[PDB]
Amino acid sequence: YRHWHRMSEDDWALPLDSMPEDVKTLMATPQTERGFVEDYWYNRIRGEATLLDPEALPSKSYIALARDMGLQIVDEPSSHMMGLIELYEYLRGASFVGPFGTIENPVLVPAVGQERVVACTGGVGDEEHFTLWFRCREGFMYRCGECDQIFMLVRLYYEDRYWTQTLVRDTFMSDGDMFDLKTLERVHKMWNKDEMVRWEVGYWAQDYVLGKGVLPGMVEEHTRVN
Amino acid sequence: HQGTKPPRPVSLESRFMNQRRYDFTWMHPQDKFCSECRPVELECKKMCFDRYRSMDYRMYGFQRPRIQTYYSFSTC
Amino acid sequence: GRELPEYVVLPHNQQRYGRDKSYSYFTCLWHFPKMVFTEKWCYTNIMWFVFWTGFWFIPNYIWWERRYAYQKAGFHWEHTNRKLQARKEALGMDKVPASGMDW
Amino acid sequence: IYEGQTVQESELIPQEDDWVIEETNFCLGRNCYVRFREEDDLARRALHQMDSQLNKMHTRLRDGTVIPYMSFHPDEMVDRPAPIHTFSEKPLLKWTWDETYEEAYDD
Amino acid sequence: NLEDHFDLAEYMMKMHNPMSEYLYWIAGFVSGLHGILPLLHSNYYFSGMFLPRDNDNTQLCDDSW
Amino acid sequence: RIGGPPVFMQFPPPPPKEYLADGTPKTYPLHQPVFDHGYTWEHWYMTNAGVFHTVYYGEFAKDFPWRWGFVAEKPFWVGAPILVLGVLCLGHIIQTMGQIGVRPKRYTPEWVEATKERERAENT
Amino acid sequence: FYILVNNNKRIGIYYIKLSIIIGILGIVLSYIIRVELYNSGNRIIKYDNVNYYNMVITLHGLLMIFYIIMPGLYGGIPLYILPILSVITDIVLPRINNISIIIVLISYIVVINSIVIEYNIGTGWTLYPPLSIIGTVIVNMILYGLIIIGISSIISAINFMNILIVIDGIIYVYIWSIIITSVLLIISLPILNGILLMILSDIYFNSIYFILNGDVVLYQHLFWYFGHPEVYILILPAFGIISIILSVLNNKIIFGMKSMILAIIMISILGSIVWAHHIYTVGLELDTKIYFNNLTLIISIPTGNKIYNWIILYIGSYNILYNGYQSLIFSIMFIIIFIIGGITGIIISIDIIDIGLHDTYYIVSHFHYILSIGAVISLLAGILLLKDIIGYYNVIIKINKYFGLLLFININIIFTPQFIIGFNVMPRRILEYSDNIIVWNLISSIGSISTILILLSIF
Amino acid sequence: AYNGGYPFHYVVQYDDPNYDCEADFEFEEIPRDEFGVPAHIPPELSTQIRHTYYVPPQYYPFLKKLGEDTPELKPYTDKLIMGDMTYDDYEEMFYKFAKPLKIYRSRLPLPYRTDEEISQEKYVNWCGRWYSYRQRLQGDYYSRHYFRDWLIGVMLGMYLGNLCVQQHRQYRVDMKLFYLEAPEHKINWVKPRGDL
Ligand SMILES: CCCCCCCCCCCCCCCCCC(=O)OC[C@H](COP(=O)([O-])OCC(O)COP(=O)([O-])OC[C@@H](COC(=O)CCCCCCCCCCCCCCCCC)OC(=O)CCCCCCCCCCCCCCCCC)OC(=O)CCCCCCCCCCCCCCCCC
Ligand code: HEA
Ligand code: HEA
Ligand SMILES: [O-][O-]
Ligand SMILES: [Cu+2]
Ligand SMILES: [K+]
Ligand SMILES: [Zn+2]
Repeated sequence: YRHWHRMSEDDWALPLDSMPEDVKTLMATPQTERGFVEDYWYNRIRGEATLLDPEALPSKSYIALARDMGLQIVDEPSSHMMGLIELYEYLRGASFVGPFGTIENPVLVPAVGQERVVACTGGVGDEEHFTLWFRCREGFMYRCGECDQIFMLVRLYYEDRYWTQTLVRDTFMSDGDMFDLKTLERVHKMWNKDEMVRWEVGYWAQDYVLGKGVLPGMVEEHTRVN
Repeated sequence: HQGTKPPRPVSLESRFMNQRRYDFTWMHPQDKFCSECRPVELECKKMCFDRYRSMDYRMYGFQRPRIQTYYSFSTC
Repeated sequence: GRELPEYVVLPHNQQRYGRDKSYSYFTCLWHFPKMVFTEKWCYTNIMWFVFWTGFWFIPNYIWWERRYAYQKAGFHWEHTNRKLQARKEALGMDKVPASGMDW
Repeated sequence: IYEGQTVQESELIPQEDDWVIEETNFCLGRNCYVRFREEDDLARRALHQMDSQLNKMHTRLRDGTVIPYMSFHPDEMVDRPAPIHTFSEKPLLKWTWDETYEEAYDD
Repeated sequence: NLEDHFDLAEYMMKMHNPMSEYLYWIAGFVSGLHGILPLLHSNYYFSGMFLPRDNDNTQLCDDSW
Repeated sequence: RIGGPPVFMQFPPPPPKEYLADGTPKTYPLHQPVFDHGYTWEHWYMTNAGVFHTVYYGEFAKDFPWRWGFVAEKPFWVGAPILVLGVLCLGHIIQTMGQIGVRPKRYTPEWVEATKERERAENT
Repeated sequence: FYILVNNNKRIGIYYIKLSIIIGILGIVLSYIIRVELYNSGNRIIKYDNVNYYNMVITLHGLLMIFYIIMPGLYGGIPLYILPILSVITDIVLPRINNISIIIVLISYIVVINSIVIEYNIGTGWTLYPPLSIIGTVIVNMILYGLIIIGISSIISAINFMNILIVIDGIIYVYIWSIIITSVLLIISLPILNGILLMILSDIYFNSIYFILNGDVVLYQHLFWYFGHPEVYILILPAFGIISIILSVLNNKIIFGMKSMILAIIMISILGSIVWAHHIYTVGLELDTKIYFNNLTLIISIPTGNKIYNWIILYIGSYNILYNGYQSLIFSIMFIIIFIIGGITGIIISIDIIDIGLHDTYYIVSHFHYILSIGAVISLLAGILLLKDIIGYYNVIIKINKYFGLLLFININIIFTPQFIIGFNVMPRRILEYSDNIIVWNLISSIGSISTILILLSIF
Repeated sequence: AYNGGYPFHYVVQYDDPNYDCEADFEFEEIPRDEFGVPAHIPPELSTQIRHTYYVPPQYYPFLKKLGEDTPELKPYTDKLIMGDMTYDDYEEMFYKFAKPLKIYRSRLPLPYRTDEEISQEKYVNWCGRWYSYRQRLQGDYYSRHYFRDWLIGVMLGMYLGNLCVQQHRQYRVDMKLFYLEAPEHKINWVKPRGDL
């Protein structure tokens, strides 16, 4: 959005030193129990394990492929929530302009709390009036006293929580078959051999499953000076 | 050029020249050194420092000939 | 995560606080001095402020008084000059070496 | 200059011959200084003050919609007295235009 | 917290200690004294009286008092 | 922005209520006095409650000290005129206390005549 | 905390609180002046202590202008509502806002301390040289206060200008009023600082700008190049308040919003180019005098448009609404009072009329009707409108018809007679006067004591 | 078209596996870009050279499956298989298949209103139109009344002003007769007082 500042380096990828060292437990943790860093590396390890196995991709369904990469198959419930989330974020630093509100289609006023201050400017052209500010509280269909424009408050609330991308992913995504560490090892040997590492994440991940320091050059990789 | 700046005529004290309402002390509010001399009037201060030295009070400057010091820019 | 009860019964049975009593226009004239001289928190804060303000006023006062007396006696060079005339009188010499220098 | 919303004669035609202008009182009620209970502590007096806000009041019309307390300026939209942090969620000034895009509709 | 919602919550909820008000009025009273006390001091310094007697700088009748 | 200052947070529940040992609810200081006097008038005023609403604001005599209850009970045009004159009279009285018996010589009849002579000579 | 707070609304309260405190000293000085002027003779100041009177009038003017009305109308109400009107969480520069109020207090302490410790002499609030530069150290202290005050004013102006970058709603007329005052400060203050530094140079650095062959009239140009913009920096915030009160209380949308805004912009530009109407009697060139007189009379046009737009706001309002609220009465009283002050301003604008009326009490009454009556009442009306939002209590003002009537009557008793003595004529900045001017001076003095008594009834 | 063409974030490669741009202070190593172009080959020249993505051939069957399931995606996948997909081609593919999130109004809970209240919607709209009709007409009526009244003020201010015109008129007549006829005017009357 225009109100956001510049992408960080982390916005693209995370450093491999932030990979959890207990990979064996990481790949067995349920999604609802994974933190932001743990969830990043669960998806990256599992997603790259399937993508770096070309011979199996054509026989893998889009439902299974999306699960491996950690992408959520969309549906009307989740689409509604995500859309209203992105609309809330956009309105943080953007103007609020849209069609005239009526009983059939009230002006939708997203909010996290139970109230949001709103102003009615009336219709277009000569039907526009001076700003009339009012407090839009949930559970009431508001009508402007001047132009009769109907307003309504929409709350991004779900089960004692507000709506977030993390909440939407946890509520609607279902964990599939438990990730098999044999796949990690098999793909690791595929792209990492004879001092050539073409899957750096899988070389670090396999090292942790082995106990940290087992694979060649990994003790030297983990030895820091400050 | 500044190191060998030519002498200029002594200014005649004209109708509106050298007017003073009080002594020059803004540089030394408490010590009040050279109250009669102006802030960067080097020749007045030299003679004033000489009086203080003759009164057993040490002051710094205005004692070495220019041609006997480094960085003077006044040597032939 | 902390667990608290809905209510607590206090050990004492004193109703110390409540609504203000009806006050007149000049009620402050006696209530305010009463607080100053009878409420501990008020007169301990006053004494603390007065004591420490005066405490640090003394050393500054002593330094300035000596300085002020000196400045009235004359300029720095007038003081050194008086000690130079005295040294010239003690020795009976019209011209003596400057301080820190030999003959 | 603003002279109210434009009305077409068709919109002034009643659906019954007995329709008159609804006589709903827009006086919110009788008020005075907010009166706190002595028993209430600082926290509970704060709740009391938050429940006496006129700008949270409205008038419900015959069709169930409510006309809220409205003001020309947003100064009357914060709690009285003003809290330390007022507009946490950015107040939304709604502008109206005739532009539309197809994605919003479904056939 | 509910106590922190309102700025100056104790005063707004009518629980503040009255001493705060007394200090504010005292501060104003001291400010006022800065115009009266130097008047009295300056009058005495240059005349010997804290305040004049109306028209005592002009010629007065014998019975004037 | 994950982990930034939340847009909205719910208030935590208020601290436990305090009772006295006998069960009486503990009362806290309250600066809303019930002034003692014989006045019981109640004045109501229609007030702006935004753009489309009003509120009937009432002022009760017991909410005010005796001096205001007394003054606010009377008709405005009975009190106002008397008060205006009274304040003016008091001001003059205050300003006359410091000049009781002061008799400058320039206001005596002799000096008054001499000024008339000067005006005649100068055609003032 | 108390001093550390950065909350913009708390700081707004501090500005009003400090203005009332410093205001007590201001009013006391005014009472001294009026008491002295009650008759001819010496009343409360000895003939050997006449220098004190000169100091009283000087400090009265300086404090009321820079430490009371300006901190109240440009620092108090603005810091409390402007960020709300702009639908923004808080002021753009939080830390700068805190230091500004602290600076004002520190400069006030310096001034009052200089009363107590330094010899008491005066040179007017306009600090004309050479008199200002041949005085004692109290003049040096006052200069430090003004320069320090200037720092607070400029940084506060920078703070308000930044609202344009963050405003999330519509720039209402009031917001426009503050922004333009901020612009007027950014352009006028740097010139004031320069001339004040030159006063210091002559006082403290043996400079010779204000001795023969140096033009003393130079100071008056640079001073008044800030002076007159200052009088509009003090009135424009009041105009912004009046607009909000009339629209809100009458439930009527502002009429000619863009003309109101463009009238404020116009007043500022014109107010930046008319300063020499304060220098009519010095002996300026005929064409200069005619230019300044012409442009000074033009300022009435934009100022007149605003007045008439206010009148139609009150016209036609519903009768059922109670009209005795103190805020509404004060707002209406402002229109009635400001017209008197402005019209007399146009009279003095004619230079030939000004020859007779310069340095007379007619000028006093003129700027009192606008400031001592109009600006004060506007600040009171604005605070009164925000009583619920601010939350103060323990006063009987909101509905007090006695206070409004007594104030209006008695304030006019003070300054209406000062117009009369302007054609008598009684010079300004004097304490003794001829016996034939006692009547009017006495009437005004009775008015001053009475107004003070009415200030006690609010509590 | 932003930041002068300099990407905010970009990849750099180094030939020496143990090279550190912050610890070492050698002067022989030349950094490369994301495509591998050495830094000594200027951007203007390297950006003209055509770089295409080469995936291992074992991926061709997968890229073929994607094209068949989504025919609109086939031309991009074919370019990738044939090693003809540049970075720009990839970007076009990426943004072509991005879709906006959808909001469904049918899923929004509504403020509670009884069936009796819902049947009165037309009546309330009818009242609102009549209120707007009455408002608009009253504006014309009031504007005419009050602006006409302001004329009474003009006439009252013209009468009161004319009173002072008449006083001024008589004043000037009187002044013209002072030096001509008034006995108050005296000449050869005032004598110098002299120094006291
Ligand atoms: C123009 C006038 C008329 C106007 C009329 C129109 C008005 C319209 C309405 C205007 C409304 C504006 C908006 C109002 C918003 C109010 C918000 C508010 O209340 O905020 C909460 C705020 C604080 O409440 P809080 O949140 O509970 O604060 C808790 C504390 O933070 C923490 O509590 P704490 O107890 O811990 O506090 C610490 C406390 C601790 O205090 C103590 O311990 C005090 C102990 C007792 C001391 C008492 C004083 C003793 C004096 C002795 C003097 C001796 C002289 C001897 C002379 C001998 C001669 C021979 O204090 C200190 O330690 C520091 C105190 C420093 C300040 C006081 C300074 C006094 C003057 C000093 C002068 C020094 C001169 C030196 C010169 C040296 C030269 C060399 O309220 C106040 O501060 C009080 C405000 C009260 C007035 C509000 C407005 C009411 C409406 C207007 C009424 C009319 C007023 C007229 C002006 C005054 C006339 C006099
Ligand atoms: C906020 C305060 C304020 C305000 C608004 C004004 C406004 C004006 N002032 Fe000012 N003035 C002062 C404060 C103020 N003044 C002070 C403090 C001094 C003395 C400083 C000192 O000397 O120490 C001073 C001094 C002063 C003098 C100096 C006289 C002298 O030194 O002898 C003059 C003369 O030009 C002047 C003129 C004006 C004019 C022409 C206006 C105009 O703004 C007035 C405009 C308003 C109207 C004209 C009325 C409303 C308009 C209409 C009703 C439209 C119809 C009217 C007409 C068509 C005319 N002022
Ligand atoms: C805005 C500034 C201001 C204000 C309010 C006043 C108010 C008053 N002034 Fe003013 N006065 C000046 C600014 C002001 N004056 C200036 C600039 C000069 C010229 C200085 C000079 O000559 O060098 C001057 C000169 C001046 C003189 C001339 C003395 C002389 O030079 O010979 C006299 C006495 O005749 C006088 C009297 C009064 C009186 C009786 C009041 C008032 O007391 C009348 C009664 C009104 C009140 C008592 C209410 C005031 C209340 C507040 C100000 C607080 C407001 C705060 C809030 C609302 C939060 N003033
Ligand atoms: O000053 O007008
Ligand atoms: Cu002016
Ligand atoms: K007198
Ligand atoms: Zn509307």
